[PDB]
Amino acid sequence: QFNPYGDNGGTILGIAGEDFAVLAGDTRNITDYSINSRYEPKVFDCGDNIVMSANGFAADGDALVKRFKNSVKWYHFDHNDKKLSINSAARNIQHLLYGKRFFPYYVHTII
Amino acid sequence: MTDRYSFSLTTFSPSGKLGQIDYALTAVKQGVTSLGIKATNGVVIATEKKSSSPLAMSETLSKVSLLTPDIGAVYSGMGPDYRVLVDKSRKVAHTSYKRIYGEYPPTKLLVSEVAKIMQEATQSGGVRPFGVSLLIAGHDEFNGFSLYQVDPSGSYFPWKATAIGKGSVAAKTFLEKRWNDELELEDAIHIALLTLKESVEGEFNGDTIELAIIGDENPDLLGYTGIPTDKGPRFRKLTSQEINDRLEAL
Amino acid sequence: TIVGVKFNNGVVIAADTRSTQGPIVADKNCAKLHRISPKIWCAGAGTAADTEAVTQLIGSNIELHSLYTSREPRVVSALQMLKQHLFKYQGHIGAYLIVAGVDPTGSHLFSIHAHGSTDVGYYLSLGSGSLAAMAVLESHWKQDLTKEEAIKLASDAIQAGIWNDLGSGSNVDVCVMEIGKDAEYLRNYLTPNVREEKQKSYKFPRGTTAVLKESIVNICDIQEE
Amino acid sequence: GSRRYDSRTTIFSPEGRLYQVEYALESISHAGTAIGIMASDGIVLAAERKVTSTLLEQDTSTEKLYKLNDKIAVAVAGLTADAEILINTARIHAQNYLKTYNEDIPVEILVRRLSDIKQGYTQHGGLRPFGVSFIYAGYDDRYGYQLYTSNPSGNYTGWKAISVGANTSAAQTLLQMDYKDDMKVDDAIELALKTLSKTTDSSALTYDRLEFATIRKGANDGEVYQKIFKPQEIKDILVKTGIT
Amino acid sequence: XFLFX
Amino acid sequence: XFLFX
Amino acid sequence: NNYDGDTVTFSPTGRLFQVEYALEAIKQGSVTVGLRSNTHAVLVALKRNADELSSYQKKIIKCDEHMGLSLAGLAPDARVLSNYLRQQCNYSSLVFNRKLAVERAGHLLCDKAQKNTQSYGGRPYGVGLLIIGYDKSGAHLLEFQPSGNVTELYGTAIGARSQGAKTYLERTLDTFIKIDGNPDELIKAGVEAISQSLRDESLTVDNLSIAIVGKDTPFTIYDGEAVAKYI
Amino acid sequence: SIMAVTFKDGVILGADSRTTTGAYIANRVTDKLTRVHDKIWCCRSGSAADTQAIADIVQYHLELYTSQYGTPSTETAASVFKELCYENKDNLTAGIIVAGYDDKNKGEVYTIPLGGSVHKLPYAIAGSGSTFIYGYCDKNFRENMSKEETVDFIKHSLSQAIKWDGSSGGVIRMVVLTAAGVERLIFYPDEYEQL
Amino acid sequence: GYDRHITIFSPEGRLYQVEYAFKATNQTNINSLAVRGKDCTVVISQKKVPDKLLDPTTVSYIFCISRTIGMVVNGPIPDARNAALRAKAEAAEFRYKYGYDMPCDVLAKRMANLSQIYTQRAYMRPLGVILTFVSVDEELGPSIYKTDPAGYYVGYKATATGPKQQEITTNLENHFKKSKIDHINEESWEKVVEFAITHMIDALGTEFSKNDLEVGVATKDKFFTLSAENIEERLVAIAEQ
Amino acid sequence: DRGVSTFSPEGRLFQVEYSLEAIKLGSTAIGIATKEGVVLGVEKRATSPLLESDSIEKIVEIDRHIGCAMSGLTADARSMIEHARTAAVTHNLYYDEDINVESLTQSVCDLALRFGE
Amino acid sequence: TGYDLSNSVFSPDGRNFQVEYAVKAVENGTTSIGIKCNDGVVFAVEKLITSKLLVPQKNVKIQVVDRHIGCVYSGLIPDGRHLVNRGREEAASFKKLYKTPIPIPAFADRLGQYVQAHTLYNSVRPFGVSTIFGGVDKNGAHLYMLEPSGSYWGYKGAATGKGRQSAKAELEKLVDHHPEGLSAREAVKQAAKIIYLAHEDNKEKDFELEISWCSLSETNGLHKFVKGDLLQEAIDFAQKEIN
Ligand SMILES: [Cl-]
Ligand SMILES: [Cl-]
Ligand SMILES: [Mg+2]
Ligand SMILES: [Mg+2]
Repeated sequence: QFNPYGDNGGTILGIAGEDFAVLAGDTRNITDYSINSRYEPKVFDCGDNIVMSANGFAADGDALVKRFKNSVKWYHFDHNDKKLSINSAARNIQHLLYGKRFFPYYVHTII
Repeated sequence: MTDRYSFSLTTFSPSGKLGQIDYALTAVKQGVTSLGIKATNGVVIATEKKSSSPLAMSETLSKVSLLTPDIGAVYSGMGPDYRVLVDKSRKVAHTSYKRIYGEYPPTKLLVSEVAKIMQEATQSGGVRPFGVSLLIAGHDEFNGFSLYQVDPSGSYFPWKATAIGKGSVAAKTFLEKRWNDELELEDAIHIALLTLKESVEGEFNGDTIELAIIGDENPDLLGYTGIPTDKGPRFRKLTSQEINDRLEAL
Repeated sequence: TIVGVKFNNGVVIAADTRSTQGPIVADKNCAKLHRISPKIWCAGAGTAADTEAVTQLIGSNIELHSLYTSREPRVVSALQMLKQHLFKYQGHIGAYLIVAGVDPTGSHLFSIHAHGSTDVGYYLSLGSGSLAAMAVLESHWKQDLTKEEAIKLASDAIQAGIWNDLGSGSNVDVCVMEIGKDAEYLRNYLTPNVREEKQKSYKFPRGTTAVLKESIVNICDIQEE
Repeated sequence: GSRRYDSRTTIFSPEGRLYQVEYALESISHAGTAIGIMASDGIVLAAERKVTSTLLEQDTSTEKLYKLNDKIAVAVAGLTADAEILINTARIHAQNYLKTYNEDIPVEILVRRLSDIKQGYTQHGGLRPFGVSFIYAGYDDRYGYQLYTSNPSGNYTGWKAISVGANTSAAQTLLQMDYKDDMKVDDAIELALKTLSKTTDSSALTYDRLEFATIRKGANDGEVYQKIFKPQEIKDILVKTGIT
Repeated sequence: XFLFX
Repeated sequence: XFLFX
Repeated sequence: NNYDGDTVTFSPTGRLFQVEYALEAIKQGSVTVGLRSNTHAVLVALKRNADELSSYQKKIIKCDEHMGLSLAGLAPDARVLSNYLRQQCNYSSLVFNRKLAVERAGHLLCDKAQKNTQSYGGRPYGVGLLIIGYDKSGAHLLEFQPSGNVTELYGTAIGARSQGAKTYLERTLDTFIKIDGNPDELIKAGVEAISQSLRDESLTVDNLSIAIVGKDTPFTIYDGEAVAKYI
Repeated sequence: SIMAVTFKDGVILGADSRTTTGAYIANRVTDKLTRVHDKIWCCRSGSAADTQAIADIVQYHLELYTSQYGTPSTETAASVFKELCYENKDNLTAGIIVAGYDDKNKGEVYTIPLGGSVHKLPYAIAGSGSTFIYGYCDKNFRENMSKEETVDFIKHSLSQAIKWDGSSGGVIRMVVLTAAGVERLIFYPDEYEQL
Repeated sequence: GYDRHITIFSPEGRLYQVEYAFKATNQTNINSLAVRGKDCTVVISQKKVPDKLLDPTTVSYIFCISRTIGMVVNGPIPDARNAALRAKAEAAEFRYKYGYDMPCDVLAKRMANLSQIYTQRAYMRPLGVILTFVSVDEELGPSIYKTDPAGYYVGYKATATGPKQQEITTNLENHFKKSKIDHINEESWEKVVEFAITHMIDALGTEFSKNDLEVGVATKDKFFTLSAENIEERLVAIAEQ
Repeated sequence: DRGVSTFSPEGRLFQVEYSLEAIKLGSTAIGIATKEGVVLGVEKRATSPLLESDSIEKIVEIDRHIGCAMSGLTADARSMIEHARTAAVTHNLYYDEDINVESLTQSVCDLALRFGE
Repeated sequence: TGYDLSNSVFSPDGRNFQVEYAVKAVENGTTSIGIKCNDGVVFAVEKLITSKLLVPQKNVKIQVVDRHIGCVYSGLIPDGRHLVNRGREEAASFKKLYKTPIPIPAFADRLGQYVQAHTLYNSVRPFGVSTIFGGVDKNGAHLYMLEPSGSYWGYKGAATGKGRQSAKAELEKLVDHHPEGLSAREAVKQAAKIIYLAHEDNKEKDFELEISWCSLSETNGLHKFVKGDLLQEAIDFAQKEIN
């Protein structure tokens, strides 16, 4: 049968400081025992001082990051350019993820 | 696009008249004369083949139509309206009866279905009533021979004999004097021809007259043998020759 | 077992008269020859309900088509309407039919399988007894058969099915469709399997059965007065 | 567009009346008179066929009195075709109720449904109302013998005796005069015919111009019989009551 | 089940 | 089954 | 007269009166100016208050980082059309990783307006738009009419007394087109243009609304003390 | 076993006449060469029901095309076949060779495997029996052959396909498509077996 | 007076929009004629190219509906092409469903039923065209069936349509009163076309060049139209006797 | 008659201009904004002394941070209030915060011109 | 009366007055022409310069359909764009099913049927454009002109808009003086002249010339705009002929 999911490997790490935060990820993209890329960025600036990474199935991760980036754009349009707080971003991403509850995004998301 | 006429085009006037039904009946009045007579052992329906042009082949235009093997129909009024009603009548005889009960509907119930189609064109959105009155002759095992009239309103009445269209008022008077309950089918045909001659101006022969009977079963018209219970259709359209034979004994 | 055989001036279809529930014979005198139109008949094999339903539906639509066009129906019409219907249902309507008839075009013989595949032949056979029947047809068929020869060949092919197939049995039904003639339907053309007299009458003496209760059933409507 | 040609069949007048309902009632006032009389031991339905002919087959004719089930009948006043649409709907509802509850439908429930359909045609859809007034004659084991009427408005009311169609004003005055509560079916038959005989626009009341029906417990023991009178039976009851 | 030549 | 060169 | 009941009816001289009436709503609207050089494109809008207690109705809407418009007429209609542009700009970015060309944005607005002029039941849009943008072929200014007609211009003005500003720009054409790599001077020319459409009232700090887009300048709106520099 | 071969004067379609259910020959005189237009024909392999249903729709589409735009190209016929076969690939088992004669383009052959892909080829073979004659056909096919040479090439080719394939057999049917018109050929076992 | 704008009955029991649709029929000012031979059906129509800038090859009111059925239209070209496309679609669909070529009279009935619907349904207007269908039917032989905006249709021994139809009709009527047969007793279609053109010339009292006429011919198993040069050969034969 | 979405020769929507006349007949409502808060006041205008005035609800809560006063055909406001409350709560569900007063107002005003045939 | 208030209503004449009113909108528009040459077609249009503020060569009026069909129209410009959008859908669906690019006569009827459909109902308005279109197919060059009624014919030369009578007269001369035919490069020069001559009916405001062509020899049967030197050469020829 056709399997809609894959594993692109990689690892992401988020650490929060007192007046700063870091989001790190390896730049390696793999399929089975093959290396797809030695430099494929996995951690993105999404605007409003928010960094996001969706790690697992690369296709689902790319799609989710796009939808959230789009979500930030329409927040500005519909709310007089209000800065999107990290708590508001987090709640928005939950609704993005749960939307596909019965066809999940096979990704681990850290912002 | 889309049909944006979702509203009735037939409404009640302050006088309680449904204009479009009255105007439809006026169209039927302008129409060529047709009649039906019921005998003890059959029914006859007849009308004039009013040919629009002598170049036109009047045989190709059928005013008298088979609905089922035992039911025939004739009209007065708008021919196109009649043709589409015959198509709908033939189909509804199958979909609403024969495909359920495995037999053809009795005369009164097929009439009831035609009546329903005409009532809907009297109330449904963005349509005008049908501009025809039908005479429907038929036989069925339990009701025997019967003759029905159907009007644009969807109302229907059973008749011993009647006439519709141009010269109906005169024709109905003529039939009242001649009709008795002891008429054989041949007697009814003779009276039908006498009555129809009064309303016809020009040529009066088998080529200008359309006549059909509901009578005895015609095993010669069934198309197959081997099943005793299937004895063939009771509807028969008289030929040009068969009409001319009875015009010599007129 | 159902066969169709083309002859000089027409076509003849035959069938056996057995319907089965698993290994049990439900009807000893079934009617597998169906009238689609007065001069278009077809023999059906497979799911008994499906063959009756599919012939009655197309037979109805063919009658309406005939009235609409003022023309006697054609076999190719019944054939086209049957195959498009059966194809729509991807074989789930298990109707295997041999469609024969005479029309203004001439005499025709077709077979149609449940998945909507049609084929043309001078001799066809369908059903479980098709191989027994086709064995006889392949042995005795020739070009330019007479009416009498085609009936003989058709009924012999059914007999082959009756004797040698457990799915086929009882009598032989025939329908002859000759050009410019009324189709003659010969119900129980042969009766090769008539049951012998029983050794004993099993008619019981009256009062043999123990009865708990008795009552009159009212089948009449509500009465007057 | 299409707005230009819309009659707007479902609007109020400045006086707060429904134009089409009022005009439909005007139509019904020209229809043959139908009378219902409810007695202690049954119900009578009498109705006048509109100017008939000598060549109308009467014994196979039905324009006024229709059977809804074994326990309920209706007398019609208005467009016969419109009535038959509603009658078939009512016949189906009766059988739906029987299928669901395994009991014959109570008379009012059937009446309310038919009345609710008529109401709908006055409030939405932009279609003309049904040009029909019904007299419902029915029996159930809650209220016993019942007479109702419904009109194109979808309003329905219960009655001991009622008329619909032509000369209701005159008919209702005659019924209100001669009707008593302890009245029996045989008496109610006589009243119904005497009322039509006086209100009729025809020269004389004859068998060939009438449809007649009784709902009696005059059925062997604890059950109800519907009797749609044959032409010869209407002729006999006309001689018996002494009108011919 | 059904009836099934 | 199904007919099938 | 008899032919203005709906948008589906032509007049005997082949005019669409419902569209012409929609065009009238724009003339009643407050003045807005548009002009561009080769490097930058500027919108200047006179905002209208209801009274002294009321705010000044916003005239300029951002559609993307590289595109936006000013409105004159029914503000709700500008919201519907600007939302549609935002979506079309957005679709272009997501599907084709491509910033929507200003010319193609015009073509899309035109076709959306047209459908409302040929179908029964609907009505024309009651607003005019000045679309500015910087794409792969440089600076652009568009004028939208709810008839569906969209026009590419060096400069223009729409709304009440717009003819005054339009005449000034027609004289200054050769000067302001050459104002390359100087955003402040291009805005000055836009403020001096809209000034030709003023009567009685003058440009105050909460009255004036300016927007700019250019080579290394995202579409940004200036209101309040941010435009005090140009008064 | 089905094949279409382009030669100098036009194209020739060839096929066997055997229809099977398991190991039983349901029809031994099948006509697998079918008309979708006067000079556009196709060879049917795979499901009998599917190929008949597809062929019937394509004939409808080209009849309506002709009414409006005149005689369709062989490329156009191939495209309509492809459209049905590709868009319904999940539910269809149909391997079709499309062969036609234009006066402008002359003889053209298009093959449509299961996927619904299209391949324009000088000649084409398809069906279960085709596998056994890949070697033979590749070694023996030349471009711009004569009619007699092309009939021999097809007769010898299908003769081998029938010999080795249980699913192929009966008579060899052929249809010749040239400017001259449409010719039907039949070759019986006694003829092609002794080759 | 909105009973004149849509297809509802007038107090006289008339449909004015149907009557006015009949008047649109003559807007082109073109006259058509149809006759039957032994083996063929011929249809001729006047061709008028008033503008020199027009490509005369594209100016036609004769349509090839199916291989067997031809259709000539009397009325504006937009409605003519509407009717043509529909008839082409209906003919193709019929062949697919019922497995034989749609007969001429059956297509005529179908297009007449569609026309009837426009006279009963308000939102649809009648087409301002009269459709003349011609074929050599495999059952009925040479066939002429004509449809109008009322939804009326009938068979014809011969027929004529357009402003001067009555003049052509009486001319044909007079011929069939002499011969006492329902067709042109002629073997070749070439001579049946010559008869058609000759009797149109006599009826209209006008001479024709090759570019003034448009001819359609139905034989067994094909309907086709004649080129200017095919008509020129026909006109030469008429003049030479 | 004439379209519901029709423009007048002056370029105004007839039905909108007519609705503004309905609002003029409505009971008075006043709002005053300060740096310490926003006050909302209404005239109740009971049609009879038997009408229990406290049941007259022309000031309505949308969320904890947004109030609303109405004037005109007050029955029409019920669905507008319903939409406003749904919008305020829905935004809090999606973004875990209070919705801006301007955004809430904009949401209500998007219903306004959703009328036609 | 009232027969002219609703589309699809027949007048007692048998006329659709709403379609005749649409023609008035077309007559009001700028002049557009088409010329059928030896191996292709040329399209030209008059663009009125309302103001100096109009960016020269930017407001393009002529539209391509598929890659081989040119479309120009006079009247309500938006109605023309709507018709071309439909044409592009019809051309796309045809190529999708039949593979070959849509023939010009086939494409003509697709527009024809669509425009005619907007005369069948009162719920829609007729098109306020006459459309001149054509190109090169397998059977050669085709030029068509399509009216609000849905009426279209093939043309040797076509003109519509305010200067149509003037244009038609100039086209009629070319047909008479060139029976053997006109070359693609000649047709471009002549197109320029005819627009300049037809500008006398719009003489108040100065204008901008816009030409396009599809030629089997000059453009490989693809639709291209006339630009740079070849456009200036045609303007120079036109300017010389009026003086
Ligand atoms: Cl096959
Ligand atoms: Cl039909
Ligand atoms: Mg083998
Ligand atoms: Mg109409």
